[PDB]
Amino acid sequence: DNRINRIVILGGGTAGWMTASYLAKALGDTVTITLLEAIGVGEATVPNLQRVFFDFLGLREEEWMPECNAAFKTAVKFINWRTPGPGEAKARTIDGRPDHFYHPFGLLPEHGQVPLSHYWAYNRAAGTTDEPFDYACFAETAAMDAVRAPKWLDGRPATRYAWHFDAHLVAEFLRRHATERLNVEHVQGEMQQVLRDERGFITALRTVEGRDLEGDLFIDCSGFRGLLINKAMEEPFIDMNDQLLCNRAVATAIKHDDDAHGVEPYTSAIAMRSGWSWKIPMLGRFGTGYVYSSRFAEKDEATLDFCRMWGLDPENTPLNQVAFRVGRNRRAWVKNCVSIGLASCFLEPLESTGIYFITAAIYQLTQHFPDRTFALALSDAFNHEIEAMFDDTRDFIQAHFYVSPRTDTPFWKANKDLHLPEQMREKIAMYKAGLPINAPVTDESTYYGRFEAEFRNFWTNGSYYCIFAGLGLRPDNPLPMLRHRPEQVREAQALFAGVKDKQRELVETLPSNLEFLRSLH
Repeated sequence: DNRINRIVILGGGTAGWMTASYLAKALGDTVTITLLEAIGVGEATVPNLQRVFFDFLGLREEEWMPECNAAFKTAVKFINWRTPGPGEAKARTIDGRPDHFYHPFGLLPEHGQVPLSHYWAYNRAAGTTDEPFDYACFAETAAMDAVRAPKWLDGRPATRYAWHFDAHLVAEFLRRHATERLNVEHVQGEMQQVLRDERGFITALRTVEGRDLEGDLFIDCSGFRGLLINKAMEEPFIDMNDQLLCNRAVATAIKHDDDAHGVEPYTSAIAMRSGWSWKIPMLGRFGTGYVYSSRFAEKDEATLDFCRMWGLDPENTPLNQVAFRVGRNRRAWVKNCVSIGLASCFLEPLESTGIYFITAAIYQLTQHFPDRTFALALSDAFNHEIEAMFDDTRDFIQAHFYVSPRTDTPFWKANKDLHLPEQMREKIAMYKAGLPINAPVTDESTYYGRFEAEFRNFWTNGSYYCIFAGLGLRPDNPLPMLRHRPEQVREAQALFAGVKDKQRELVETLPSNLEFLRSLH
């Protein structure tokens, strides 16, 4: 009888209560689960969260969204990544158009086995259109400019979407679900010491009241502190500040008159002088944070730059000042200790992958769930999947800064001097030669429906084009085979006319994001 019988989770934030909720639903009566628990600036997500996590618990969006002031996200909107200037909230003007581009969630249609992105690049090369990639290929762009909801009020779906929420209210919601419905034991207090047997395996966590929380498997959700994985288990952290220079944030939440200009159904990533600022809008308020590099901006500099952009009084404003730890553990799972969330790895939230890394770790844990013999092949496989997923998004995020044309400050210039990973250099070369990068091979509903489908190809061709083309990088030439298929090019133009029809229709019939939020809340 080598089954795990007891699980102890250290940490009672989002990662802790997502882990406890999911594991308890997954394991039921067979395992005892105990969690040891010692301003809201907003959090954004990616579309698989409902299918991977909340659907597993049986929680419909109509249930959990009103419990955490959740709102909708159709894309990340990148503002001022091509033009020089101060950290400012509204886009600058680059050659007649605002300097912004969208990174939405919808998959690009194909025609003749070629993605719509490549017909756009063909038309641009031919000089017949000047339209930006995102507005030519994505119907969602017109809906976001008109601050539309992603659904009609009665639930009729319209566009692929994810969520904005206050992460603390989500954790409180999941704590109530886990403890009242899934028989998870909540234990207040601080950890006194970590008990370890003669082979380095954790046997129990001892609270400051002298209680020993014994278990066979231990989940470290203690945040940056990494109390089990880094302190007790002594697993080293791999600092990756040599690739991503931002290491600090100053953040707050701002009350907002939604009746003036609505609630933006997207996250904004606003380029600053020494980093970038997020904007996460919800009903009645938005969360915002300047993510910056202490190697290029002083603390007061960033604080004041951040407050100046939003018109905040710096002397009379509550501000979260946090330094963060960019990288991942050498191994996410060591012996019988699994790190999840900030205790495992962290990247700046430029593409909203934080919650995704948590649900991914939790899903992969159940996919590689151990017994008390703790076969190394299980944790080795787990660690490889975590390492591959993190490094792939790390590289993706770095390309956001590397491909930006900005050189006006030392921060934006120093990004272009960093070592570009060989796999990303190859990707830029394929892109310049007109090839698709990681073209999707499944349909959209399956893509966000099967975890392992998205997990293997997390950043697809549409996403690379959103970033590269949005930042001003186009192929050296269109895909060469298209020169041999002129009838396909002529046929594919009906797809662009279809997007334009859908842009008009979505703007003219969808309700406002504000209207839906008030209906929901």
